[PDB]
Formats: sequence, C-alpha cells, structure tokens
Amino acid sequence: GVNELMKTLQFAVHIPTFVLGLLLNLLAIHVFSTFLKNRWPDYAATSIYMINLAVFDLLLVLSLPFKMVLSQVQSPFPSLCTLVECLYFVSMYGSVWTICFISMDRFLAIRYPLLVSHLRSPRKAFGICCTIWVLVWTGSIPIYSFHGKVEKYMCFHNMSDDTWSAKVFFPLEVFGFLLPMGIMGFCCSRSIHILLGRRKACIYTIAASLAVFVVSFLPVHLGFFLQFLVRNSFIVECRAKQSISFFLQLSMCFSNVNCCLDVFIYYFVIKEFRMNADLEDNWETLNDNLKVIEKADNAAQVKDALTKMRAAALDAQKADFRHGFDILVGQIDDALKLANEGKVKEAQAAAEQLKTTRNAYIQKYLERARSTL
Amino acid sequence: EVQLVESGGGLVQPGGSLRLSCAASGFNVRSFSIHWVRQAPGKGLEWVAYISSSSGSTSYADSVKGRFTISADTSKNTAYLQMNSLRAEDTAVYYCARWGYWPGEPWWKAFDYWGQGTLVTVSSASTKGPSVFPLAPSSKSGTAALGCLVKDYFPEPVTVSWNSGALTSGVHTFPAVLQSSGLYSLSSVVTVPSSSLGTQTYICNVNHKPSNTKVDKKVEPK
Amino acid sequence: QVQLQESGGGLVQPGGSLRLSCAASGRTISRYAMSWFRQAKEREFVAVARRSGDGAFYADSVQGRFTVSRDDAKTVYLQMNSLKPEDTAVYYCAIDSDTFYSGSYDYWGQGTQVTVS
Amino acid sequence: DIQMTQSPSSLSASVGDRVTITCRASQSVSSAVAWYQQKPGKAPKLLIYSASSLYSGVPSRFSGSRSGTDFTLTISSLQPEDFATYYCQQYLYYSLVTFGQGTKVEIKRTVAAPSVFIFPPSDSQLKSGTASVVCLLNNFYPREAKVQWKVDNALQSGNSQESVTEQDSKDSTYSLSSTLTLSKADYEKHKVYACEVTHQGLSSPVTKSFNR
Ligand SMILES: CCOc1cc([C@H]2C(C(=O)Nc3ccccc3OC)=C(C)NC3=C2C(=O)CCC3)cc(Br)c1O
Repeated sequence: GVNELMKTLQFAVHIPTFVLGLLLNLLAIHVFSTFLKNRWPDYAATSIYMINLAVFDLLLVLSLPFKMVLSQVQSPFPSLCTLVECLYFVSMYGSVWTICFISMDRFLAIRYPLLVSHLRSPRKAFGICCTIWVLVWTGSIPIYSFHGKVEKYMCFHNMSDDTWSAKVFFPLEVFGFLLPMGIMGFCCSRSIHILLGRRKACIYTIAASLAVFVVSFLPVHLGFFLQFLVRNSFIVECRAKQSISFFLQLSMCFSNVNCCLDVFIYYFVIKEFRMNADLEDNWETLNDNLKVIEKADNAAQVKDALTKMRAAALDAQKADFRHGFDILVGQIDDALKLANEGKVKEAQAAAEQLKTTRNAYIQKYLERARSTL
Repeated sequence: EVQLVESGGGLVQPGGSLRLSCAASGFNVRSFSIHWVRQAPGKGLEWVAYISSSSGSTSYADSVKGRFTISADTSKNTAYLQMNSLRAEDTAVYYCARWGYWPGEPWWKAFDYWGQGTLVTVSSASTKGPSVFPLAPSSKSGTAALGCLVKDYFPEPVTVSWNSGALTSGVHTFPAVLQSSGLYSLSSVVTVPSSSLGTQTYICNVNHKPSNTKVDKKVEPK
Repeated sequence: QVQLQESGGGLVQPGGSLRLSCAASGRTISRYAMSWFRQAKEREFVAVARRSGDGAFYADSVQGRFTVSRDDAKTVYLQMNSLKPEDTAVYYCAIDSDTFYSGSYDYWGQGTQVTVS
Repeated sequence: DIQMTQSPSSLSASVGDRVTITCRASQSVSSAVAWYQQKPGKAPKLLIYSASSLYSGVPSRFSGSRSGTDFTLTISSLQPEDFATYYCQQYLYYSLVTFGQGTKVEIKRTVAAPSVFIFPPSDSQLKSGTASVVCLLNNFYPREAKVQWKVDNALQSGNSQESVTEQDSKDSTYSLSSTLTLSKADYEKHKVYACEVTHQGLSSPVTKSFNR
C-alpha cells in the first residue's frame, strides 16, 4: 500500500520538477548574472545571494535524474545513492542558510539604514556564500555514521544507531533549521512590522521569502523531529509509525519542489529591483486640513489646520519629492502668514494653490511610496 | 563669527516706552529671521515677537500682541522692539535670536546664535539707598551665625563685602527679593566659630553704586 | 490611617550585606517619597527614595555602602555592603507627605534592630 | 498653543552618570525640537537642533531622540561643565515657537541637615517702624526645604519671602533666608516668634524661637 503510493507519487512528481527547475533556475542564473553587471554595492550582493540559491537548487535539479534512475531499479548500484542523498542534503541546508542570510541582510538594511553602507558589499556576499558552501559540505561529510562496511542500502536512507541519537540529530537540526527558522522569523516579522509602520514590493518579497522557507523546510524538519521522537522514545503503535513514515517520505518527495518554489522569491526580488501608517496618515491629515480650511471662517481654525498640515508635511519629507515637499511647506508658510495677518480669504486662495501643488508634485509620492514601502 | 548685541534696556516706569535694538554682525537681517525671547527673573524662556525683513512678516505672542511693535532696518542691520503700555509682568532679560529661512539646514537650526540679553526692569519705584540692618548672633549659641540685612533699594548693582573682602569662607550673599512695596531686600550672612564671639570685629560693607551709598555697619552680639 | 510596615533585619557579620524592606498599604507608593532612618544618640538620616525619574539620595556615613530601590512602586528596600562596625541601630521607616520633597514626615514606622557582629 | 512640557523640573546627578530629560508636545511636531543649555547669567546655546542632530561646537556627550511626540535628551557622560538649565523648544513655525519649563541639573551629594538660625530684629528697624526677622538655613542639600514662621504656635501665610542661593562651589550645598515683614505695632503686639524648618534630612522639624 505505502510502497505502491510511494512509487506512483515519485514517478508522477519527479518528472515535472526536473524540467521546471532546469528551466526556471537556469533563467534566474542568467538573469542575475546579467544583473551583477550593474556593480552597485547594495544592488549586487542580493544578486550573489540569488545565484548562490540558484546553484544550491540546481544541485538538487541535477540530482533528480540520478535519484530517479537509481530508484526505478531494485538497488543495482548502492554507492551513488549516498551521493544522491548528500546532494539533496547540501541543497536543502545551503538553501536554508542562504535565504536566512538574505533575511538578515533585509532586516539590517531596514532597521539600521546606516550600517547597510558598510555591511552589504559584493565582497562580503561572495565571502559568506563561499563560507556557507564550505560549512554545509563539511557538515554533509559525516554521513557515514552507520557501520563502516556494507553502508546503507536504500535511497530513502533511514539509517540507524548514532544517526538518530542526540549526538547527531540535535547538532544538525538545531544548527540547520531551528536557529535559521527562528532568526528568520524574527527578522521577517520585524521587517514587516517596520514597513507597515512606514506605510508593498518589500513587504511582498519578505513575505515570499518567509513563505518559501516555511513551505520548503518546515515539513521535512518536522518529519525529522517527529521520527526522532517516535523511533527513539515512543512506542511503535504500528498505526502512528506507518503514518509518520508516510509523512516523512512524502516530505522527502515534496521538498524537492524547492527548486521551483524559489521562483516565488526570485520573481518578487526581480520586481523590486526593476522598480528601484505614518505616511498614509500624514497624507490623510494633509487632505483633511486642506478640506477643512475651505469650510472655515475664524482665522484661528485655519491657523490650526495649517499648523497640523505643516507638521504632517515635515514628517513626511523625511521618508524630486524633497523639492515638492519643500514648496508644499513653503506655500503652507505663506498661508500661515496670511492667516496671522488676519486675512482669511487670502488663506483660502493660498490653500487652493497648496492643493494644486499637492496634486502636481506630491501625488507622485504616496503612490510610488505605496509601491515599495 | 556672527554676533548679536542688544542694547536699550533699563529703568522704565509702568506704562512707559522703550526700544531695544539688537544689532546683527556677521550676516544680514534680510537673510535670517530675528526673534525676541524674554526670560523673567528666575522663570523660563518666553517667545515675544518675530520679524522678517525679507517678507515683512511680523508676529507677536498672545500676551504681548497689540502693545509692542517689532521692526528691522536692513540698512543698519538692526532689529528694534518697541516697548509700549508696559506693566510689571514684562520685566525680564530680552534675547534677540536669529533663525534661518525655509528651506534647508538654516531653518532646522532653530536658534543657533543668540544675543547677550538686556535686563528690562519696570516698576513704579524710584532709586533710594539701602538701609543696612545688622542681625546679631545669638548670645546663647560651636559656630555662630552673623550677617547684615539691607532693604529698600531699587536697582541691583548691590555688592556686600565683609571686612573689605578679607573674610570669604562661610559667607552667603543671597539673591535679592522683590518686595510688595516695589523695592528689593537682601540679606548677607557669614558663619565664624564662636570661641567666645571670636573676639574679632566684623564689619559689613554694602555698596549701592546708583545711590552712591557705601555704608558699613558693625555687628555685635546682644 | 495609612498602613506602614517594616520587615527584615537581624545580626550579621562585619561585611554581611543585609536586606531591609518597608511595606505601606495606605495610599500610593509612587505618589510620594519615603525615607530611611536610624538611631541608637538621636535620630540620624540614612537615605530618601523619591519617585522614579529623579533618583534617590543617601547620607554621608552610609554613602555607597547603602542602596535604596523603588521596586514595583509597592515599598522601599535597602541593600548593604561593607557594613562597618559602627552601624548598630534600630532603623525606622518614614513617608514624606509633601509632593515637593519638603520632608514633612507626618507618617513614621516602627523598625527593627540591626546589629553588627 | 503647542505646549511643550519636560518632566524633570530639577534633576540631580554626579559627575559621570547618564542624564535623561524627557519632553512632550501637545500636538505633533515632526522634528522641530531644539535643546538649549543656559548657564546662570548667560544666553542659551544650541545643543541638539532637530530631533537628534548634533550642533557643531558642543561635545558628543549630548544626544537626542524622538519617539513620536516624545523627545529626550541624553548627557550620558556628565562633566563639571554640564551643570546648567536645559530647555526644550518646539519650532514648527515662526509664530508658534514655545519653550519648556526647564530642567536644572545640579550636583548630587550626601544629604546635609540645615543648620537653623533665627535673628531678632535690630533696634534700628524698631525706630524705623518696620520689623524683619530672618530664619537662616545653612549648608543643606537638597534644596527642597520649607520654612514656616510660627507665632504663638500659629502658622502664617504671605508676608514672607524666601531667598535661596545656588550650589556652593566648594560644598555643593544650599542656603535659605526667609524674612518676615511685619509692622512695628504688630511686631510689638506679640511676644514670642519662631521659625519651623523641615527638610529631607531631619527626623523632626527644627524650630528655633526667641523672646522679644
Ligand atoms: C548538512 C547535513 O548533514 C547531515 C545530515 C544528516 C541527516 C540524517 C541522515 O542520515 N541523512 C541522510 C540519509 C541518506 C543519505 C545521506 C544523508 O545525509 C547527509 C538523519 C537521519 N537525520 C538528520 C539529518 C540532518 O541533516 C538534520 C538532523 C536530522 C545526516 C548526516 Br550524516 C549529515 O552529515
């Protein structure tokens, strides 16, 4: 039953993902390779992160044909199945740490606008991707934890003894999924909260990175931890063991869709790159006092409205747009001067001029602003 | 460097008129906005007015509006604030401050270069000499407390020196206090070891330069 | 009317950092400022703790070796260190009624003996 | 109309602690806040223009920050030249500029009990027709001391002015002098006078009296 379903789902789902990866990941490789020509300090490191992710996923892409050919036969060649599993593991963990470092970079650029000048550098990016390659391959090196001879003889590679002991399961799982998952969650939540405080493309790309990370890594690592909790310190129960084996095998056959799921972060990063409540309520009060100036008779009322409008303009100026807000504050200043002089109708004329200045220079902001922030 | 020197302040009877002229050196009054900020004695800073010769815009605080008129002649690079219909609540040290125009950094630097201040004093009083009155130490009382008390003097160039300045440690000259009679009071005290009254003469020399009374009063235990 | 309680104290070695406490059920702790005293040889000041933000003060003899805390605005603690032999006293607790730290000291406490070995 | 209130009216700290002065605005001012330092008898000097920008000419010990409508000033590394009155100003517009009430930073020191001395009026005042008795508080810290003049165990109001000196250059202490202005007839109409002094360094109020 479980074996028949295994064979059916494997033969059905490995066929498309190979072509999908070899097409879309290669397209991403080419696109970001052309994008690195721009050579800006902050506009390049992300492209090196993307090319690292694309290479890590292309590893799995090239592994898929080998895993298919070595599994469609009754284990004729047992040496290369270990290589296939090593490729899969290096792919997953390199992808995890690459996307997690991307989230670190985005969070440190958002929360600390000054440190990104000295942090985000193409040399730093090349160094960190090379470093993560080295450590991930070094941690994939000790996969020969079984008996020295014979070696494991199945491509789903359950393995035994010290593999599922705390000496191996924890130092791998905590340092490869749990810590990246936790720190990515913190970074992404803080980034989204800050961006929503400043309020779309950036929110979209952080959300896409977090969603891709969760969907592609949480199931397989949850299955790993569940097997550790079940086959070590929980009764077999037969039914639970069968269900958990089914779940972990499915996550094995569904985590290979990561090479395609990475397109959801690639596309949004590319859209953000092509394109390049605080602001919303600043615009709201600008319009509100602009409209209440018209229905006013006391000079004190128009003075108060102009004061609030000037405060809003000054606050929003810190988020072309520099000069537009400059002339907006200037016109608010003439309106305030006229109101202080005692004239009210002249304040209305100044407010009308302020309205046309806003419609001309300001409306481009709060429109592009609600497309990146 | 840029400097603002203010002059004009002095003795003015209530309801009188005075004109403080802060002079700007190092820049022009047409490129910066001149503001007046006043500090009542022992109180905080209060904005008074504002003049912009470039645009002619004048503004005043609510508690001053309709009485003082601010003006600025760009030929002399000076700004004038004209006192009118004065009252006792208006006495303060007046500061003329500069403020850049919109836009850019000069506006954001609110008051980078202040003046030096000019003490404007207003009250329905006339100059008179201070009556120095000694406060004898307690005969019953290791350290005894001395002092001489002066009262009823209008201006405040009053200096107190004990033994022609020969005694400095333990002295405490207090700030003057404005009395309900429009005059000022001041107590200056010194503390010496008792040692049977210290068998030393203590003379309190108080000088009131506007009144030209330098009266020295000798204190003795009762 | 306002409840005031003191807890802690005993006999500790010359260097035996000791903790004291004051409890005041009546009225709000953070609204006013409490003071720490000691005697036995008339009463002598030790420390006064005010509302959070403006800090707390200490006497010359207990300088550094004593520390007071506002804690959770419920009442004042005391932390010893380097207890000199000349510290044997019956430390009392007090509350300053005036909001301007005038030290009216209308409400007092009972306190406990503190002895140095 | 844009009120600016700074919470610490008078803050005491020693040379080398972190000083925080917090300011609040009635309505939103984006970054139009400027912090000024005023030593006694001198014009104020700009310290932190805008919300956090540091003026050129003052040490980097001074820092500012904005949390929405709240503004704070930090002097985290104090120095013997940072003891002055610090003011908080809002400058959203030329005609709406307002200042805070100030924050006098003094020198922290051990609490000292005020030595109380009461001085009877001299015969010169008696023949002049006016009476003035002064109760002197000497070398006390902190400044929060209250003097109440008691005649026949009755508390008086008005007719008394209190003068307080600044921090002494040597002991960093304070001195008080409250004089009770009385008419000669009223002064002679009574027999015994006293001044009651309370301070946060005294277990019980100290009252020193004299008999005419
Ligand atoms: C950088 C990762 O390096 C490794 C990972 C694993 C994973 C494994 C395991 O034997 N896989 C495994 C199975 C078949 C072929 C090769 C394999 O692996 C490299 C088991 C049972 N359990 C866990 C593994 C984890 O990676 C996370 C924690 C739980 C073993 C070794 Br070995 C690694 O050097």
